[PDB]
Amino acid sequence: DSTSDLIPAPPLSKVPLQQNFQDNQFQGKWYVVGLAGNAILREDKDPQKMYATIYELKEDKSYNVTSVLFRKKKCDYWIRTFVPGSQPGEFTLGNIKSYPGLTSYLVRVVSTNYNQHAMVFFKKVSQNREYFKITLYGRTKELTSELKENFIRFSKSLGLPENHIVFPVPIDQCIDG
Ligand SMILES: O=C(NCCCN(CCCCN(CCCNC(=O)c1cccc(=O)n1O)C(=O)c1cccc(=O)n1O)C(=O)c1cccc(=O)n1O)c1cccc(=O)n1O
Ligand SMILES: [Cl-]
Ligand SMILES: [Sm+3]
Repeated sequence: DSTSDLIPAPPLSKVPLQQNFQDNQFQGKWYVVGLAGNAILREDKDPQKMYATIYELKEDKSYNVTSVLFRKKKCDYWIRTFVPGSQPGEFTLGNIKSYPGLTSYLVRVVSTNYNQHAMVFFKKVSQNREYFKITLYGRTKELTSELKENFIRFSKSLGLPENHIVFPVPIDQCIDG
């Protein structure tokens, strides 16, 4: 039982796809340097900590995707599969049936230069609620003001105000491995 009110997901036509996406070059570790979405809310109290996400390309060209978070004084590891979707750089979540309430989960790589930064769009329908976010990934924990301004501009183009954009605080626990 619940009530919630969400900013509507944008149409996919507003979400670019990285041209000539290179699945091998996207592999390895990325830090989550920025997050924006309709369930992201900037909170001065308990600021969001940076986490890292590792993409490994499998034989069948799916990704094993592992996020590492520091929570309650320990490293917490979330492992899932991204299955290639309708075009290069687009994916859906593998094994959707295994996640209660989940009916769709879409990933689109918007832009990346592979060796410094990426922006990736996610849309999920869970218990019939449509959540979306944009993740700004960096190969390092810092990115330029330019890249952050680009991220903010892109987020706003998808109907997100500034208070639904956060920049997780760099940490050293867990994510330096
Ligand atoms: O709105 C979104 N995110 C902002 C709020 C995140 N959050 C607060 C943080 C929670 C902490 N965890 C989750 C870590 C564990 N994860 C999961 O066992 C998981 C299983 C199945 C689907 C799924 O999505 N998750 O996360 C992250 O920090 C984390 C890290 C890396 C990737 C990732 O996805 N998450 O969440 C939520 O509780 C939340 C609310 C609504 C939808 C949703 O998916 N999540 O995770 C969102 C929109 C569209 C796709 C999507 O995956 N997300 O998370
Ligand atoms: Cl992630
Ligand atoms: Sm999630």
